[PDB]
Amino acid sequence: MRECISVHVGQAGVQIGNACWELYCLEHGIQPDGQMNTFFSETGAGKHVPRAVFVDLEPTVIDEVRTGTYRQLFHPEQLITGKEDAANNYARGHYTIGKELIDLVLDRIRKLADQCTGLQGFLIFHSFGGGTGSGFTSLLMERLSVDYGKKSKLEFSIYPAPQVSTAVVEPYNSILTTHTTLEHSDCAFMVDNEAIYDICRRNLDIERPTYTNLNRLIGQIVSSITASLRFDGALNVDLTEFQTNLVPYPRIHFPLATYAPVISAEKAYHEQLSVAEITNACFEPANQMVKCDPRHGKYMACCLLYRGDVVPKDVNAAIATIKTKRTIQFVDWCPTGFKVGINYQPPTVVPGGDLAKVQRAVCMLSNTTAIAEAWARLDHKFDLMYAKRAFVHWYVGEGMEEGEFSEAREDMAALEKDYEEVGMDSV
Amino acid sequence: MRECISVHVGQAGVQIGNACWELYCLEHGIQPDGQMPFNTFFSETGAGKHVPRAVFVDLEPTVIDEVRTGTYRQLFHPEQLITGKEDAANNYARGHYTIGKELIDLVLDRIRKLADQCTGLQGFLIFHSFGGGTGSGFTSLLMERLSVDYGKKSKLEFSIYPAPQVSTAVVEPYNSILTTHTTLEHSDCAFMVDNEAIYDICRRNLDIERPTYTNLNRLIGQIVSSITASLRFDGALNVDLTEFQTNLVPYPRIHFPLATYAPVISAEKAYHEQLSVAEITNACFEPANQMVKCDPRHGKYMACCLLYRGDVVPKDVNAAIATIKTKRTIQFVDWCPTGFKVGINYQPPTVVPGGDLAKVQRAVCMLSNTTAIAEAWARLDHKFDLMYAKRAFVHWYVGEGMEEGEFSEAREDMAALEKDYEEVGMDSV
Amino acid sequence: MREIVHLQAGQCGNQIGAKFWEVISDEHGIDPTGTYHGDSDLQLERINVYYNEATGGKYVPRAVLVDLEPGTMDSVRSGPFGQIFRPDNFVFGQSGAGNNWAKGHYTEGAELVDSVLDVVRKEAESCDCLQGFQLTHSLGGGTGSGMGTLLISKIREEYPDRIMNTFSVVPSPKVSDTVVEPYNATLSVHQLVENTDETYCIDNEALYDICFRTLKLTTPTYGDLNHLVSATMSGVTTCLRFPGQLNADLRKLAVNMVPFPRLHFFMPGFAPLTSRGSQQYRALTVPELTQQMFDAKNMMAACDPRHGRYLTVAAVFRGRMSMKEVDEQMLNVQNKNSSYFVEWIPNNVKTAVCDIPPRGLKMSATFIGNSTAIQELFKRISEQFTAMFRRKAFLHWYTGEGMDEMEFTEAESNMNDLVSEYQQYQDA
Amino acid sequence: MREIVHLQAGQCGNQIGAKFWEVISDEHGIDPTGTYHGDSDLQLERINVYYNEATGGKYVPRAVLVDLEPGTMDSVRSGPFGQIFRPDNFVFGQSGAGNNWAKGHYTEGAELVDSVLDVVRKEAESCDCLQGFQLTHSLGGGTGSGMGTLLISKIREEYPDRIMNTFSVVPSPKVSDTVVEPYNATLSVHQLVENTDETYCIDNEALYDICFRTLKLTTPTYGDLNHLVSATMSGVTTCLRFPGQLNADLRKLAVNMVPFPRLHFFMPGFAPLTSRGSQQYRALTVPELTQQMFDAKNMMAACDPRHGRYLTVAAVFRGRMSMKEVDEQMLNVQNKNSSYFVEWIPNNVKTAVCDIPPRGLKMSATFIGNSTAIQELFKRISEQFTAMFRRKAFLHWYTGEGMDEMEFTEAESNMNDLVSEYQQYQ
Ligand SMILES: Nc1nc2c(ncn2[C@@H]2O[C@H](COP(=O)(O)OP(=O)(O)OP(=O)(O)O)[C@@H](O)[C@H]2O)c(=O)[nH]1
Ligand SMILES: Nc1nc2c(ncn2[C@@H]2O[C@H](COP(=O)(O)OP(=O)(O)OP(=O)(O)O)[C@@H](O)[C@H]2O)c(=O)[nH]1
Ligand SMILES: Nc1nc2c(ncn2[C@@H]2O[C@H](COP(=O)(O)OP(=O)(O)O)[C@@H](O)[C@H]2O)c(=O)[nH]1
Ligand SMILES: Nc1nc2c(ncn2[C@@H]2O[C@H](COP(=O)(O)OP(=O)(O)O)[C@@H](O)[C@H]2O)c(=O)[nH]1
Ligand SMILES: [Mg+2]
Ligand SMILES: [Mg+2]
Repeated sequence: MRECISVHVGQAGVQIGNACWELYCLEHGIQPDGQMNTFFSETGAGKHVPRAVFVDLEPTVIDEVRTGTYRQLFHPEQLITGKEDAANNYARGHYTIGKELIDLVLDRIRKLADQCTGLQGFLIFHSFGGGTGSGFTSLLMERLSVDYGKKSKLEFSIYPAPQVSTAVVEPYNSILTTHTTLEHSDCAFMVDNEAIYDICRRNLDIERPTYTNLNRLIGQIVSSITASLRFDGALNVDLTEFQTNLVPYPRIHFPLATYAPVISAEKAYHEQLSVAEITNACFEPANQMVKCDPRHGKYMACCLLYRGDVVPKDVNAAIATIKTKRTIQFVDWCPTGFKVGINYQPPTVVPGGDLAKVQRAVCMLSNTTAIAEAWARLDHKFDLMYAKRAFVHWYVGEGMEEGEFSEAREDMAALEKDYEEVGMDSV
Repeated sequence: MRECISVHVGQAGVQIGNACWELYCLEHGIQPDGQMPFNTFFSETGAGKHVPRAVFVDLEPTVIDEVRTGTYRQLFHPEQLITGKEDAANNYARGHYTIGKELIDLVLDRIRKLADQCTGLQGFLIFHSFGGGTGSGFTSLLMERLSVDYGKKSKLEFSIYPAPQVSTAVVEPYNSILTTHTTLEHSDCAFMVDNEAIYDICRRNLDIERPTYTNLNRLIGQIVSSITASLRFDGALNVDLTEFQTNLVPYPRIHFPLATYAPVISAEKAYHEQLSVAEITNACFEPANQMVKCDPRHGKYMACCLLYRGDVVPKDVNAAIATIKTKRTIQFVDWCPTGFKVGINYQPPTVVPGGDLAKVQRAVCMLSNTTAIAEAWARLDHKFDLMYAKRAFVHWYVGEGMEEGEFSEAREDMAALEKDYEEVGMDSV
Repeated sequence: MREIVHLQAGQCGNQIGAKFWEVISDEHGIDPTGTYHGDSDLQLERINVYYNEATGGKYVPRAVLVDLEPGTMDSVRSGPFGQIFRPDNFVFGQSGAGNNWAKGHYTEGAELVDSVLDVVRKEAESCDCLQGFQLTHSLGGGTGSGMGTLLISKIREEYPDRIMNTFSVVPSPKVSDTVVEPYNATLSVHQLVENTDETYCIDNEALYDICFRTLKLTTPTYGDLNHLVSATMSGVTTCLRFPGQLNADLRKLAVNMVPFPRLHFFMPGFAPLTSRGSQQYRALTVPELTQQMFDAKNMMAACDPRHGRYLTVAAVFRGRMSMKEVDEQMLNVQNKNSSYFVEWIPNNVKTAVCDIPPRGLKMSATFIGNSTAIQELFKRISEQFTAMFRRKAFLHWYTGEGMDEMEFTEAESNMNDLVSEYQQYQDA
Repeated sequence: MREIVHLQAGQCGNQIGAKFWEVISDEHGIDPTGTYHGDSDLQLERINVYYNEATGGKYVPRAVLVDLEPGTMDSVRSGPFGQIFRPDNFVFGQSGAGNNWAKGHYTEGAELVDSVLDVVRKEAESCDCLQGFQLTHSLGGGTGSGMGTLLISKIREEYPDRIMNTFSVVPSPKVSDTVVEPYNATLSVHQLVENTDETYCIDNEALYDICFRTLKLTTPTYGDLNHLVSATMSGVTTCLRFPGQLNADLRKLAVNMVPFPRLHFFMPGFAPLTSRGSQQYRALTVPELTQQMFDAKNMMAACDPRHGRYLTVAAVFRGRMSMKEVDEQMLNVQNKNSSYFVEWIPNNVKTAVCDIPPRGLKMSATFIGNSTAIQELFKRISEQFTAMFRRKAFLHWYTGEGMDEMEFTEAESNMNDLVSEYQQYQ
């Protein structure tokens, strides 16, 4: 009965939204006119109207949603498009909208939040690609910080895969994307898409995968992340026990997550599953959600959510054995510092998802220091670039000056100081 | 019983009188030929026929003539539709001095015919516009004759205000300052509803592109039922005409509240929304959903007067108004502790066929006096001052009786009223 | 109910009246034999404005038609219409004016005037209350200019409150017909700025240029040009004839126009004038194409706004229209063009809407504009009056006719007073 | 749904006003009388990029066209699609320059530049959705290159907001279509310097090197060339008219493509270029066609690759397609051929996705080769204006139409700025 509002921005966000609202509207009995718990309120007629901060600039963003199957599910005034376009960069997306699309919806956020019962958090999906997925989050996040207080805002992300990265030009967006997540910090996952494509190749038996299969998986991510406020309470935890409990400081909030649902119906419905074998497959290095090898860093504090047919005996047995495991290089200051939270619905899939009908799922969520290799790779690319004054003009026309990329560079160098100071021992 | 009389002047009165007497017949059981198969407004004959108490006075005969040949031929008694010969031609001077005083004695002889029938009368409702000639010239001459001949009765009046940006005439600022000053001493409580702000609600809220002349009148015509649903039906707290006349205006040079009707939603936007009694009190004080282009974020709320209709409950009414006063996202007064007025009534609004306002179980009419009406006059202070700087258009007005000092002696009264909105807006020590 | 008495004057006056009494007789649905023929009862209810009921249910118009040569006046009796006129209302001289203003003002035409004003009272005493008379004429020759001023100043005394309109035809240099053209229209503006409530300026050069470049005709003869252009702007008074939502008759529109009582000169225009071929391809919404007329290809007078400032502008529309798109299209036109308007008036436009379009059209509109660019016509006709009067070119047909040489120097300074008043408000 | 007004000028300009307006009039289903013929209803809503309503639902394009003499505007009017253009916006010239530049520039087209600004303010009035005028010229012309430059002049000096996509035909210097075409080329490559935003180089041999070498056509035509001069290459503008995964628009496109505000030069290929004898043996997929673009045979512009740096790259793709092998095979050839690819550029593309494929094509991978390294063919033109400068080939013609010798020596010291702006990367 605990309540939230979700955000699907950009192509990655809105196909994750196709997926995520599809699974919300299948795990509740939401049929396309309204009459058949945790995200809406009803009317005099009495019917599911999903509360909704969305932001989209384009001509034809979600007009395919409006033409789609679920067309009278979403009430149209709450879903936001304008008459003009923000041309896509961090700069133009930041600075021709701050009179246009976010400031008449600062009055619209009236209806969508007040009548929720437990006003607990927001769920924001963003991509590090371009000036909609990454650059339209910043305007939004300073609105949420300056008007909301201490509510949680959970960032789900795509990481730019460590060799291939395609949108409007990524690094000058990305540097102030994380200089944006400096401002408002709760917890921010990333996914490398290439590891998804290869686990699609090997665990799933999908030869020539496509665009669809990623976003249903990000739907199962947000499902087992924040459906603990939605389903039954055995040891009922929230995102209030997720954001407080993963990451201590606002410097490093970048975890990774390999599920029991990463395995398909054709292949791993065959395999026997138990809690130990699932958590072993979780802490194995190949299946990770961002392509960083977990052994090349320090496991800071793993904060678990649980689905499936788990038991408090065996989850604590696996927790204890993982905490003993030392090829998992643990952090120095404490082996402890976890969190667990309970639901009980076994995986029977949504249409368009290729996974199995097994009785179980486990949601690995782990913070590691082992991604500073990829962060130094991205910082290497940015300071490889900017010293030749390439792509100056259409970042500097609308507000993102030459000295502002350099202050962003030195802020992120201090953040790599925070990386090594958290990772390394102290006396 | 208690009863009152509607008066309409000009095109802007007849074209909303014919749209507000539309709503009254569909509220009750009266079919347009009169014989029904409410006795405050209507009047019985000996044969079951019903005749409303309304005078449609105007000068140009081609706007009253749709009443005499339209659907409503036999409803209005034909001695109550009063027409002239030639129009006022957008002059305050022609409609007050030269062409008006032939009709001062005919209408003031017909008003006694309706009021002799009246057992104990309450109000005379006026529907005039500040733009044209007979809506501002003859209206001013009418309200200084009603107060003389009918003593101390309540007189309510409306407006179709000259908008800031858009305007349908060039000689509008001359008429509007000349019509406020001479009715500043006779009128009791005027309603400012700007003609421009009803356009924009028809874009955002009730999304009808190209709104014609009718679809402004049906939205104004629903206010006049909501203000006078207490003289017709039974309620928990019925509020009569005198009842909210004194709860609204603090000083007798300050009588200009504003109006706001809370549910205006399309029927595609009545699927998905609660229409809750706390949800349609948020929407009255939003600056977008008002009905005059003056935002009260720059103003202090001198008073409010709320009127509710439909299926409301008097527990959640007081729960909402507490939740209003606490927040600083919406602003309030600095020295008026009570500040409010609440009315309740039972019958929900009835939708006339062909309309666009969808059928809503719970409707709110809102009335408030702000200190933010000064910016619609310090605007109008200067726009008349552009005109009168070089004596534009004065030769038309001076030829029919006015000296040129009556442009200044009505300017200086109006130029001293701005302090009357500044001396009360300042805090007290 | 609010009567209008039509006056005509000259050969140009009788080829406007024979084409104006054709358009209005199609609106009210009247046969050439003069009976009633239409379908709706909305037509006949305001027929007592321009017409008059005769016996047997006939309908005749109230028009006093003049000329000094009977050759024009016979040709109206044998036309497409013209049997509906009463034959008593035709007055005409015996010998022509000689294309001379002085002949047509003092000696040759003043015998006719006491018969012409004598018909006018008969079409005035049958009335209820007149809005006022209406004179259609030309500033070229003596039967239209000299009679036209003598008719106006003999009426404006005896019937002063009732308004007066006139439809002038000012001369043009590059399309000029008579050598005496700048010697008449300079001397008759002096008698026209005193006794007229509302004047127009419809010159033949502009009506040629809109006939080869907008309508794209091949042979624009005088019947095919007067009807489709200048006999249909006189149907701007559908407000006074048909009911509408926001209406404004002929008198309500004069008070929003003249900010000083000597500046009444207008430049009209009609909005749908596409072609025979481009009527197929355009959109009959309320656009801004002919409705931002500033690129002045469709303006019915010579001079245009680019050179000066508009004082006040009208727009009288006709059709089942929406009154939001009237008003936001008075907002793409006052701000996307910005400095051609008078600084000290912020809302220059008077609008009106009525409900019966012309035949065959969904949509129509009429534009009436006042400007400070009209002073370039009045300088330019006084350049060719100063030049010819310097050497006393064609003088002696004027000194021998009772007019002295003092009445030319009055009508040169007073002709240049109007240049002085309009140049004051050029930028200010 | 965002408006373009397809600007075009010259004897090429009103002929490229045939074949661009074939594929667009096929994409949205334009009958010869205007009223609709397409089936699906996504085609009707996005259609008001170009056309305009009328009575009876007729659609008519808003396009400013300029032609040289009245004898070339008509040979496309009496074609299959000439009945659809309303003929007010064909502007006409009594006298042309006859392979020169400025006859209709100062004095003969001074009335034509004062009438098309009674036209662009008559049909680019309603720019509520407009992101750019696709503006093209022909620069051997006099009214297509004098007025076409005075379309650039009295618009882009006022409003800098527009994208400027040139199919403006620079005549190539191997076999030029005229001896005297260099003179009005060196004012034109200069007129490509100041304002242009996304810009190809059309050298007509590089269209002439398509039909033989790739499409196997024995006897081509300009009207057979013109499917490639513009009609395939206005598959840049597709995302505003049809949606996709990663939707685009030209103003949105215009802010990734301009590093340094002048340099503007490409080398594309509409990657479907196979014959009908080589239509039997090609799989139509988003991998395979772009992997066929990379050769030395598929270009619409200038350069043989390995002959310079790759300062930017762009892309627009088609259809419901695969998100992975777009990004598997783009980097599989980016970082394998590390000799050609410049060191200091990571992520320069903008992979836009268009849902509706071009008609009759199963899957049509499209790609555009951005660069700045076209200067293996743009120093050869600029060393052949100076032949006519020193000996003064036609200046006795040139100076008489209100012209001095300071106008064409400005374009000696300021055309060389673009040569002085590859000065940083040689
Ligand atoms: N997870 C996932 N990512 C996708 C999918 N399709 C495209 N993307 C990625 O989304 C990233 C860029 O984010 P987008 O939402 O597409 O771009 P945007 O900036 O938000 O929107 P634009 O400004 O129009 O580009 C690209 O790197 C794509 O790889 C998909 O189906 N699933
Ligand atoms: N478009 C429109 N305007 C209306 C309507 N009702 C009233 N008006 C307004 O009426 C005002 C002027 O009224 P007029 O037509 O001049 O009538 P009047 O005020 O009595 O003056 P007269 O014309 O002399 O009768 C203008 O501000 C109009 O906007 C309506 O239903 N539609
Ligand atoms: N509108 C219009 N103008 C005309 C027509 N015929 C002539 N004109 C012009 O109007 C003027 C008419 O001269 P007019 O005064 O009637 O000649 P007069 O009667 O002999 O003095 C001349 O200057 C002509 O150029 C016509 O049929 N219609
Ligand atoms: N590439 C290409 N060139 C064209 C086309 N139509 C005309 N041209 C070229 O236009 C040039 C001459 O056209 P233009 O300069 O406007 O006409 P001119 O004044 O007679 O020389 C020649 O180089 C032609 O090759 C076309 O469709 N494609
Ligand atoms: Mg009137
Ligand atoms: Mg997108």
